[PDB]
This record gives sequence, structure tokens and C-alpha cells, in this order.
Amino acid sequence: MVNLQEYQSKKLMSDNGVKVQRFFVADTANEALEAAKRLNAKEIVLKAQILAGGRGKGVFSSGLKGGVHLTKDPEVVGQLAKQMIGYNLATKQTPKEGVKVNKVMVAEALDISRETYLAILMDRSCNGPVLVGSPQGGVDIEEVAASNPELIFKEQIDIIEGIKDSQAQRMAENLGFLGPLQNQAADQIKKLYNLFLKIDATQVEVNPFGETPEGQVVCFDAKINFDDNAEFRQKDIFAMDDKSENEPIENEAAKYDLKYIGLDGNIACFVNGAGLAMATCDIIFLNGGKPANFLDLGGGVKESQVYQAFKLLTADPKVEAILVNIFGGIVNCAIIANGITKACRELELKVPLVVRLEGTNVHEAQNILTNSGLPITSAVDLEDAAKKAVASVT
Amino acid sequence: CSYTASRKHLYVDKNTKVICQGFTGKQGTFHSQQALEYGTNLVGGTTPGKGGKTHLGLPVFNTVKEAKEQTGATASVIYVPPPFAAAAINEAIDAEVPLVVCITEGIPQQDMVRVKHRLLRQGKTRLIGPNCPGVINPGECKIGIMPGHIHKKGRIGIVSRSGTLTYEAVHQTTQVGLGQSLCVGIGGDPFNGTDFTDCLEIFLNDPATEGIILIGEIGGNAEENAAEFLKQHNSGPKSKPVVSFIAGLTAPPGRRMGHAGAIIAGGKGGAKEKITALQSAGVVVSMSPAQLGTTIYKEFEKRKML
Ligand SMILES: [Zn+2]
Repeated sequence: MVNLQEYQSKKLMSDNGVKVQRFFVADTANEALEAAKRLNAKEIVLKAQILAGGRGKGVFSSGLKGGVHLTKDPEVVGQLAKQMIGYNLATKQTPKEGVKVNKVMVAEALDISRETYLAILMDRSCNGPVLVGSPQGGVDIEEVAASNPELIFKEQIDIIEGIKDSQAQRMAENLGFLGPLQNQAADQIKKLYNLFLKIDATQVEVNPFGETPEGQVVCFDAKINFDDNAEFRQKDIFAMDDKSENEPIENEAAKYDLKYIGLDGNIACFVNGAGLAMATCDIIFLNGGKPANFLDLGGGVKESQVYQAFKLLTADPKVEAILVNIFGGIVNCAIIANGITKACRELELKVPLVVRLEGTNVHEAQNILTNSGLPITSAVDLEDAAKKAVASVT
Repeated sequence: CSYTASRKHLYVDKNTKVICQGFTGKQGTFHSQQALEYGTNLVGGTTPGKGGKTHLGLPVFNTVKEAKEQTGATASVIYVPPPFAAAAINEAIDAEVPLVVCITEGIPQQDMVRVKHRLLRQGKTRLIGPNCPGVINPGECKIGIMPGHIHKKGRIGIVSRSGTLTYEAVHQTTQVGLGQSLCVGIGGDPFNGTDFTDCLEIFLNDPATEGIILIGEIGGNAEENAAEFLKQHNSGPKSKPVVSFIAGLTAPPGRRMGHAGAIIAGGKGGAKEKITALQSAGVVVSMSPAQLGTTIYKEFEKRKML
């Protein structure tokens, strides 16, 4: 999915009328300085921009402790930024050596007098966008749902008519905003809904959605999940996608358009079909093994996708065997068997392959696999394939 | 008037006449050819701006309305690229084509929420998909992308959120000689035109469908709704054997597992809950996807239905 830095999703919100803390992003200690000055704020928050959590109590390789600092003095922002940029920030949530910090956000520090939870999401169950909110802010909405379902409020929004003033006001009132603040929040809700539609979000979650003592309604923090299918019309947003904190193979697979998800097993597997891939991961587990990954080559099953898949699984050093299960797709099996033995020879894979091919030209397919001289076992069906792959690893 | 009223259009057969939207494109072209080879009554297709041409020896039209009037098609299959697919479906709905099968994968969710909004407020058009393999009545009518040769006309009705997993179930029920009455792939997207209960209703009322295989996976609550429908309609006095397999037991939460709708989000949409819900509705859940055929076979044996 698309991953935005805090500064990026806040920019997205502010460029769209949503109220967020004023802020600038800096590349250099010096820019951090000038930015702290431009803010004209009583108090400033300096935050390292990395995607991982635990920044607050993380540690830089410069020795500086804390990825989030508060100060009233611009020059301290500059000095601290100098001890952040270019260094690695490690938190209880990044690899051991931390993540290089290339940018810092310098923002006005606002006090939060009240915290509520506000979310807008495409809900399958309601056939459309739902406004979900709770007076119980700053906490995971799931916990609140377990402990106090009575405090979770939902408004199903009609996609054709849009959000109604009535709906926004009622939600604001339900989140406990009062007097002028209720109209301000109701208004921020409408802007969030528009934002949600404009960027093809499947979910915009503001937590906390709250107010400052000076009576301001502010989206202090937000997480946005985007609809991958909308990429063709959200090019600028997807371009901002930060892949600097993703598992390399995950990234590589994406270059070649493959749905790759790493797991901690040693039996690699590739399948054409999301369902079949999930089922394969499942049946490997049912049979006592640990899948190394989920990989969907899709139903358009091309020889080059098979080859790229093998190239990808070459990067994982944990792989001890590969279960190939292909059934479906417009390409006959003999062409798939070909790309397999070619991949094997050329990428010089030495691990056993358990292959299950079903479809057109299976006979010839079985022949190509048998005469390859490669350590290839041809499975009867899926269960047989799982049992044989499991029998092939430690 | 009511959308549930169009449920019956799901049952394609030898008399179903089909047009292809996105007919001149590479995918529309390829499956149209396979459809003709299978014996499906493909009677033409549309591609805006290419009307007045023939393609694959059939007429091409600029609009679904012209195609429908000139051929009497009662079904449309859509292979249009995602940016135009919602317009393609809306056009078919406006033309009141009884059955629309949208194969297209990749349509924006927001686009489908809009389509579904119109869809639910009319009852002439039944939509299956998007992101689905289609529907097939073995030996009579194939609309979509499934391999035709593994199918065998018979007694088991199959409904599934997954294409490839359906091929498993068909291959297995064909091997044990049961065969299939009708196979419907409702697709992998979160917002779509036909759910499991829509198909179950058709299956429960169909004399030719003596048993049912339901294939689901993580995400949403379509399976749980199907278990409710069955508790009400298939728990006596009427009762057809229903077997199921639910993919995703071991899926990691929070990741879209290939299918845009295959995701455990907010701790909701997990596999175990779907299995439990089905079992309590009388469904026999096969834990293994390799055992669907044999599981439903034993159910038939137990009931002395062989
Ligand atoms: Zn797997």
C-alpha cells in the first residue's frame, strides 16, 4: 500500500482545507532553523520523518535521544536538527541500525484540550462511505469498540448525495464538540469527507481529531489508506510513496507488478490466483510446514512472470524449497514448464521444486519437467504438493 | 423493481445470447474466441467509436443499446480497462441488459460504490463481478475466463470469491463424477454486484443443483451473511448438502492478499469466524482445498443421494 510520511499526509490535508498544525519540512539543520523562525510559534515541535513508530523514544546514531523534541527556541531547533539529519534513527520499531533521517518536520506545538476519534471509510457492509467517530479519542478504535460499543457512532454517507450538514453536525455533537466548536468540527468533517473522495482513500482516520485550548478544531494526527486501484488517477500521490522502509523483495516484486508478501517460512511458493495462493499457504501450514511467502502471479499467467518470480525468490536466503502450483490462465502448461526449467538453469537455483501444473498441455508439460534433469517433483494435486514440499525441507 | 428480483438472470444457459463490451481489445478478443469455441452464443460486442465493423466475424457496435436491439443479447461480458469499466457497467445497466458480467480487475472502489448505488435501485439488471472469472453452465453457456474443459454437466452448484479455487473445485467434482450444475465466480472485490446469498437462492431453488460448494476467503462478511441465509432457508424441511472451503486461515492481518477484498481489517474478516459461522448453518467445511470433491461426495453418500 501507499506509505506517506507524516509531513506528506499533513500537507495533503492542509492543501485541502483540513486544519492541521502549521509546519515546514527541512532538509538541513539550517532550513530547520529558518523554518522554526517563520512559524512564529510560542512552542515548536521538531519531528524526524521516518515511517516507523516509536520515534519519541528512539535514538540517533549522533547520540541524540528522542526523535520528537519541543522547544520555544528556534536556534535549539537548528542545533537539534543538526544532530538528526543524516543520522540513523532507531526505534523499537525499525531494524536494529535505524533508518536514515533525511527530513525533519518543524511544526507549531499545539496543546490538545480534547481528543476524539474520527474516521471515514469505505465500508463493504454498508455499501459505501461511513463516518465513524467516538468521543473516546487517542486510543485504538478497536479497544473502544470492545469496552464501549455505546461510544462508537456511525453515519452511513450516501455517495450520490454526499455528506449532509445534518450528518456532520450530529457527528460533531456526538464527538462532544460544543457551541461554535461543533460548527467548526462539523465543517472539518465535511472537508475530510471531500478529501477522502478526492484522493481515492479507502480510509482517512484522524486520531486525535480534537480541539486546542484556544478553541481550535485540529486533526492532530492522521493515517490515510489509499485504494491501490485508483493509482492511475492519483499519480502524484502514489509517486510520493516511500518505499525506503519496505522489505527489499517486497519492493522488487512491485517493480515487476507482482503481489509479494513475505512470511517467515522456508517453503517458497508461487501460484496464479489470490485464492489459490492463500489456499496454498494454508495447506502448507495444515501439513506442517511454514510458507516463506505469499505470491500471486495473477491469472494472466505469463512466462516472464514465472521467471521474475524465480528471480525474486532467489533473494530470500530462507527458501529451502519452492512449491509451484499453476492451474488456470490462458497460457498452456508446456510454455509454463519451459519458463520454469529456463529460470532454473539460468538463475542457477539448486533447491527442490515441487510442481503442480494443471490445464492445457499438461502431458507435454510433465514431459518438459521430467526431462529437465532438474530436482523437480511433479505433484498429483494440491495436498500432494503440500506434503511433498513439506517433506523437502528441514 | 427490487435488485434481488434479477437474481434469476444469474442462471445462464444454452439460450443465453451474449455481447462483449471491450470486444476489440486484446482480452475481449481472446475470450470471445474461446467463448465461440465453447458454443456460447456470442453475438457481437461494442467498442465506442468502432461500431460498424465486424470482429471475429461478428458485428461491433458503438453502444450497448444498439447491440442489444440488433442482436437480442440478454447478457453482456465486460473486458474494458479499469478507467472506463464503471462507465461500461453503467451503460449496460442503462440498456437494461438482464445479466452483466464484469471481468475487469482494478476498478477503483469509489467507482464501484457508485455503480452499486444505481444497481440497488433497479431490478432489470443483474451484475456479477467486478474482478470475477464469470459464470458457466457446463455444455451450455460459458461467460468469462474459466477453462472450459475441466467442467462436466452435473449436480453440484459452485459459488466462489476466487477463480482459481473454483477450478480446483470443478476439477475435483468432475473427477468424482458429480459434475456441476452452474458455476458462479462472484469475484475478489469488496464492492460487487452479486454475493453468495444471491447464488444460494438460485441454487436452493434449482432442481438440477443437488449439492452446493461455497468458496470464500478472508475479508468482509459475505460468508457470515450466507450462513444466516442458509440457517433460514436450508435447515429443514428443505436441506441440500453444502460444502465449503474458506481461504486465508494463515493470512497475515492488514495486508490485501492479492484480491482487493481479501483483507483482515480492524480485526474483522478472519477465516475462523467464517468457518464457525458456516458450520453452525449446517455447512460441512473442508479444511483442505484439495478435498472439496470427496467431502461433498461423502455428504451425498451419507444422504443416499448417489
Ligand atoms: Zn503461500
